[PDB]
Amino acid sequence: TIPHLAIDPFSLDFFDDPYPDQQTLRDAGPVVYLDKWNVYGVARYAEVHAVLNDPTTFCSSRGVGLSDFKKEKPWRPPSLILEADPPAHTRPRAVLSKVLSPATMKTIRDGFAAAADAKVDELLQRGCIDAIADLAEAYPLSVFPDAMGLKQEGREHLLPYAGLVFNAFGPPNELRQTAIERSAPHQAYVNEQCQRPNLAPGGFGACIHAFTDTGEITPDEAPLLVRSLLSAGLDTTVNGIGAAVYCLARFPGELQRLRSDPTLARNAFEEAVRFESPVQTFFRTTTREVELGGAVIGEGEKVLMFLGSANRDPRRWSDPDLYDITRKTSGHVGFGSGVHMCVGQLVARLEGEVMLSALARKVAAIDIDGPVKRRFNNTLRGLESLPVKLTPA
Ligand code: HEM
Ligand SMILES: O=C(O)c1ccc(Oc2ccccc2)cc1
Ligand SMILES: [Cl-]
Repeated sequence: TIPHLAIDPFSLDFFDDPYPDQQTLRDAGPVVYLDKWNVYGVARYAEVHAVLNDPTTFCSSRGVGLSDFKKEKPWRPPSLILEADPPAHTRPRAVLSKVLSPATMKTIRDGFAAAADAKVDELLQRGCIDAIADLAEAYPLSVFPDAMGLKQEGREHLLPYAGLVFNAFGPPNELRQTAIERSAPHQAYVNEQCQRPNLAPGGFGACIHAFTDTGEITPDEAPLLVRSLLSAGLDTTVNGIGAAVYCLARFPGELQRLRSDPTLARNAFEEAVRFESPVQTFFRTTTREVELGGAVIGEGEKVLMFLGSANRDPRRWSDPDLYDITRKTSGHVGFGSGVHMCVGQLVARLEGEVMLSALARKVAAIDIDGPVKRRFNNTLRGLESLPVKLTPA
């Protein structure tokens, strides 16, 4: 009843060009079985959205990676929000929701926007830059660690730790084993900065500890929630911003439209998240026998969702393979959907908007002038290097 495919969604050939195999997965049926890893797969928008919005049947407490927390030990203490189900998820979710709230965005926007304009002005003085190292990575590093209230010492551990986290959502392949092997120094740094004394006042981390008074979280829960922001809020935005610049470099017509109306900056970034969703796949675990698209899935089974595929499903999107900054992107799953939908999505959109805004107002052309190198990760999609020439407006 369920088609069995040998496609390995965690192979380098899949990372290099996943779109053909993703059509193969979508067109094989609403639910496939991946013999490579003994997990169910759903690649269409309909089933991806259904799974995300049924948290009771497709839980997150048994891990959102391949590993089933009920069968193996998590490589680190489980996240109190990402790897938890309602009701345990509810109160930690509400705290991070308030820490990263609309009101909070107003306190940091000016500094985030100024930092983005300064970076673009700096990059235009150099002309030929690497849109990843010098922009996609440089800008988020200049605003997010400071917004967290982190000290200057040891920030080099942040990106290695984030890449570890997302590699660990994948199967026990080379990418995962190597990341966990080299991980000890990054865990020590991250865990230490999660302690209240090490977080500068007024920052995201200090605000998390400040919510230990309300009865929503206890003091011993705050460090892990700071750990959540250091795990989820840097590497994702880096790939998101890189994807946006990548799209603008490949679709010059859309850059010209963005220039003519910089107020499209926010939707241009949202479209980039749909087009090259930074998080390509993650898992749920069934808590019971469930019928999904005509297929019966047993209890305790891992279900792999193809978020990027769902964002290019022609059953849902018109011209899904076109980057369109005026597209109505509402409904894309680049940030997830349901109770776990990225609680830091307002920070991500703020960084992306103000950066694309700076580009829209200051840059006339973005031309690739060097070898493009991809960055391989079990669950993240992004570039290693994007050599571009920036022409001032
Ligand atoms: C382009 C940027 C980003 C993308 C594409 C992204 C993607 C996602 C996705 C798809 C989920 C859902 C995971 C699931 O349902 O299992 C998620 C959850 C989450 N994200 Fe993001 N994210 C981004 C930026 C950020 C930022 C900036 C932060 C913090 C500052 C953050 C923190 C979190 C947290 C804490 C969760 C867990 C929410 C929960 O489990 O209730 N993310 N993210
Ligand atoms: O440590 C945490 O709580 C945490 C939360 C969210 C993260 O981003 C993801 C993870 C899986 C799938 C999509 C986004 C990563 C870590
Ligand atoms: Cl850790």
